[PDB]
Amino acid sequence: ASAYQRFEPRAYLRNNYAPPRGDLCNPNGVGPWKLRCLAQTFATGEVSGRTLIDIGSGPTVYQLLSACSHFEDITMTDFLEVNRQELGRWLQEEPGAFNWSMYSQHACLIEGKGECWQDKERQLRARVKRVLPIDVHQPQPLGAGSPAPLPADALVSAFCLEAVSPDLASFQRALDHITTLLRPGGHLLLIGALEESWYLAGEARLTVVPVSEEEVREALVRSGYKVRDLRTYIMPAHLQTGVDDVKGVFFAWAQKV
Amino acid sequence: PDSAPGQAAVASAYQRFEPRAYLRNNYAPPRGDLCNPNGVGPWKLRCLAQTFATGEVSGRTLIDIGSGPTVYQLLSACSHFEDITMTDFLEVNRQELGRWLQEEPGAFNWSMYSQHACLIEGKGECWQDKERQLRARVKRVLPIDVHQPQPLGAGSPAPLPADALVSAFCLEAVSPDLASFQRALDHITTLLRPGGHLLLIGALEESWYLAGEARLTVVPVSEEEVREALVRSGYKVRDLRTYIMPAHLQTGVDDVKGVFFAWAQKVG
Ligand SMILES: Nc1ncnc2c1ncn2[C@@H]1O[C@H](CSCC[C@H](N)C(=O)O)[C@@H](O)[C@H]1O
Ligand SMILES: Nc1ncnc2c1ncn2[C@@H]1O[C@H](CSCC[C@H](N)C(=O)O)[C@@H](O)[C@H]1O
Ligand SMILES: Nc1nc2ccc(F)cc2[nH]1
Ligand SMILES: Nc1nc2ccc(F)cc2[nH]1
Repeated sequence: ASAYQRFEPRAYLRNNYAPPRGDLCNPNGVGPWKLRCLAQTFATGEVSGRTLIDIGSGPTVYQLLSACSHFEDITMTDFLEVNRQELGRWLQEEPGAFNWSMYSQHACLIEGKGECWQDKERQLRARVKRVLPIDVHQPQPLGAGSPAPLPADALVSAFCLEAVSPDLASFQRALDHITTLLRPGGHLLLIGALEESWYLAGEARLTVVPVSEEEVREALVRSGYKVRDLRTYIMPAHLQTGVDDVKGVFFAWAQKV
Repeated sequence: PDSAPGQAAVASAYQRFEPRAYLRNNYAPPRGDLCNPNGVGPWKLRCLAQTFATGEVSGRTLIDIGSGPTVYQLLSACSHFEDITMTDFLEVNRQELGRWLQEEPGAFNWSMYSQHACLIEGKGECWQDKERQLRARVKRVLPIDVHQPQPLGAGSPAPLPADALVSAFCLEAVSPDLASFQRALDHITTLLRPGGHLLLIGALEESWYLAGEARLTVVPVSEEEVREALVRSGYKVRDLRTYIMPAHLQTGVDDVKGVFFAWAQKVG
């Protein structure tokens, strides 16, 4: 946990969202695969509502590109101030913002509605109402009097739980915690690293709990979810770069029941 | 009568043609805004994409007639032709194309066009790949004069006859009158093989446009005049459609009233 106090957003972004992993041209890559799961899921029309919360957003926005057109009130979160600052730089189009435009473009490409990427980013920026601090280790992760409309109609979280959880059991609790934020019948879209034990973010070296696809499913069932979909991306050799030891990436579509 | 005087006026006027001002006037916003699907930019790209998407227009070689300093008109084309010849009257335009081919930063940025083409072609292609293909497939950039009976000169590089021709906003913009327009059409048609296709885009009812200092003269033509010329030159007209310029795209860089797109096949 206290390791997260060294966490460098720019080094994280660079490590995971710039070439090679950030090169979206090849459709067999992890970036396109992620955007596709996201896009395909929302395209079904079954994941809808007014409000949505992104859990442990970090400094990234790609996880909301296909989401923003289905929810008028979007709340983004993160534990670190430095990440919330970095999101704001993109939200307010301030100087030095990270360039997500390749991801926007690809989301537009994938969605196939002939939308221009500027419109997509415009809609996202407009629908994100707030960037709030959060701790999934807390039974009320957002806190007491959070500005966030609760309960949310849906949740999104990518690369968070397994990355803030020393082991399987804490992972499970953290899931139960955020689950309280979700209205019954609501939807959760969860993405994460498979069988990963560490990753770097500049001077920070974060520990990760290695989880498998079945472990992820069981955890979801335990937390009271019906698993609508659960898919795995195996990490090709050329995307194994020495910034971590992730073996695969999972995508889960779960419904609170 | 005499063609030489009019043609000389034209050549003269174009010596003031500034590529940069022209690009700004026509391919930067508002006209270069590709977000509005009702805009002229997306209408053009859509016509070209839909046409190549029939699979009916293909082969080895393609010639773009009067390319100027633009490439958007080849974005959908380049996936169907291994060998592409670009062309223009002005050396300054040919250099402008030079900058883009070398992928120089000084060059004009067509990435919004490349992206929008990838977007409507619906193959999930990324724009960097499309641009890299176009650059690979452009085999030469040649001087051209559509008023000459051999527009490319004699014993020219271009593989002739070409399997298809593209031309956008050239003829009506270098032809002083309908008869000159018709002749220019006849000359370029000699470059197309029989059974080949011409894709033609141009201004409707326009008499002038601006390219910096240069305020140039244009023969205003109508859909029906365009159709008759194509028939006259020995084409079957496969498609001919018209875009009417919205008031807010009428910005005083020209007096264009609409844009036409013609798909025509040379009778053979
Ligand atoms: N106790 C905690 N509660 C919630 N988030 C935490 C947390 N501790 C660390 N985090 C955040 O978890 C994030 C993991 S990295 C994930 C970033 C982004 N979601 C992506 O898909 O790339 C970090 O930004 C980190 O600050
Ligand atoms: N006699 C001639 N023969 C062929 N092209 C000529 C010509 N005289 C001028 N041109 C070219 O006609 C062009 C018209 S502007 C069209 C540029 C481009 N095709 C586009 O779509 O924007 C100029 O580039 C100009 O140099
Ligand atoms: N956190 C995190 N983001 C990623 C993006 C791509 C990838 F292959 C692994 C990743 N881990
Ligand atoms: N030469 C030229 N290019 C154009 C692009 C759009 C338009 F509306 C008019 C144009 N004229």
